[PDB]
Amino acid sequence: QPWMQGLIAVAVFLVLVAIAFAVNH
Amino acid sequence: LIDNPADILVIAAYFLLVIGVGLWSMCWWPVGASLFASNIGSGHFVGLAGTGAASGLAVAGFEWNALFVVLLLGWLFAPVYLTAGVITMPQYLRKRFGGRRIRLYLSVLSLFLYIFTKISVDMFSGAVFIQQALGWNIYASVIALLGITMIYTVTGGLAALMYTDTVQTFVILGGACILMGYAFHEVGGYSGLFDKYLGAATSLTVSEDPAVGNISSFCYRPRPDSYHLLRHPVTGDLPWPALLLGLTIVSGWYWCSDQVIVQRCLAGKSLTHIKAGCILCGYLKLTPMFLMVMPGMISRILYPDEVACVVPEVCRRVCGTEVGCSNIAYPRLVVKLMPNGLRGLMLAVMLAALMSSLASIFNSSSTLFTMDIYTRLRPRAGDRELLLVGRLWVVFIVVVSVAWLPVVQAAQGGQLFDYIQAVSSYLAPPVSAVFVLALFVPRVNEQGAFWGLIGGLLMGLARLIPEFSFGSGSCVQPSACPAFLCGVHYLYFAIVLFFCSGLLTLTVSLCTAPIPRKHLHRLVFSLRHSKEEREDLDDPSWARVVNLNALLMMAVAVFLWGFYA
Repeated sequence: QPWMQGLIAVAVFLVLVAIAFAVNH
Repeated sequence: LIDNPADILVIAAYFLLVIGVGLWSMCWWPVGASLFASNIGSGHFVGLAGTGAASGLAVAGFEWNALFVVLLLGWLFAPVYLTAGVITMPQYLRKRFGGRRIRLYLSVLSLFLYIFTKISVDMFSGAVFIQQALGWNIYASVIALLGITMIYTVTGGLAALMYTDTVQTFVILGGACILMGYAFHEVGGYSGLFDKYLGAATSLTVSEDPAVGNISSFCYRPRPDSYHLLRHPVTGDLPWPALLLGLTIVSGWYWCSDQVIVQRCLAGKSLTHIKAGCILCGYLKLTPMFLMVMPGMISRILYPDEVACVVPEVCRRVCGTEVGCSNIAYPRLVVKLMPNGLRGLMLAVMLAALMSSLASIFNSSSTLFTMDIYTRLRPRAGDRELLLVGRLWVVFIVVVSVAWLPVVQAAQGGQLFDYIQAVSSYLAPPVSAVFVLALFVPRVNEQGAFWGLIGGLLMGLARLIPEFSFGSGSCVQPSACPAFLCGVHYLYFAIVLFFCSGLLTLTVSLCTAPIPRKHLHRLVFSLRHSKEEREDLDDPSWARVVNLNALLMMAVAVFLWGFYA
């Protein structure tokens, strides 16, 4: 389904943003 | 089919009110609205709708990568256009590099791109809108458009554009929303559109020219990958490795080097309000999919014989050109679907926007030419001479743009958006690479940057000139252009041109010594904050709120990207 791919992408980018914030910290 | 009292009356009323507003002057919301006003242009409408009708959904990835490039401007390039005290990109380049060769080349390039990607595009889009309404010829349509543009400029509308631009951005968006609703209702809705598009094709696909003969299914059938933004990376309408990467370059050049947006952006109280305006512009830059791209698909569904024309003769009779009627999708939608009353209002607001943009571009081009080319070729100047030169230049660009309408019409298989992006990508990536290198690496010298810019210009002309000389065409009559030169998607050529210009700039700059730091203070991104003077070359919680809003915007953008992947 398409909303599954949308949620997968959202989760992936949220994880990447959290990783970037941790690197900043 | 607008010749009914309901239509002419509203158009006349709208133009009269616009003139009166212009004549009267003779006697977070704003920043984002102004930022999006460029994408609200009717040229953008026509290009996006036509590309959607021709190919599918991928053309919206352009707009959403522009969202991600606006969240690059606000946080990376605006802060440097504020730490350097500079306003426009050419001004930053002059301040950082010095001299005048770079600025003169940038002025000439800006004039060329104004004539090609903006003036000619707006003239052609207005001509298409008028032809699809009054059934006129392209030359008559552009003549009428130019006349109304003259009325606009002389009634003083360009002196009251405040009250005719940022509130016309709500009439061309209410009309866009209403037309999207009407198109979806006519096609059965969201699910109806997505069920029907793939099965919409022309019925007249034989042609009587012996050379053309029978036409293959590949051309009059909608692309199998029409519902996916991620087209094949090699055989695709929008190779996704380019739609993402090779566009971030061109879109960065636009939103970071286009004087209109650069100054509209720097017109913010603080950097935390420029960021908010950019955020709102991004959210509003996600709308063009549903407002223009998918309505173009509905146009192809409802009018296949016209929009999906594949036969050269039928295409000449409908479009006016034998390549294809892709770029009449939105005009057909507007002139057919919407009611007889509001159709006139929609057409009037579209033409008013086109002619306002044309007037603004003419004024900007005249100012640029007079103050950057003739001002140097004749330092004596003189107000009378400058005014005469400006008017003569307006005449010259009008003539050249009118002589370019056939090329705009037949460019990139009749796809206006593809033409715009090809012309951009063939000339922008060089200046984009030079600007990025100047921002980041301080080793760049003035003569090295100029040589890189001119080399990129030459090697991009080596692809722009032959492409237009040999034509582009469609499957039915593919152009006799060299494969190695024409097959590569213009965005892949955009990346190649960017990297070649960067390599050339590095090669030239590495030959000589770097410019000292006294001329780099508060100019390089890595040396913005230094608290030292230069020799020249001639919050606590609001910031967190803005950052979180930017994160929400990126989350929504990636959600939509995955949904339509």
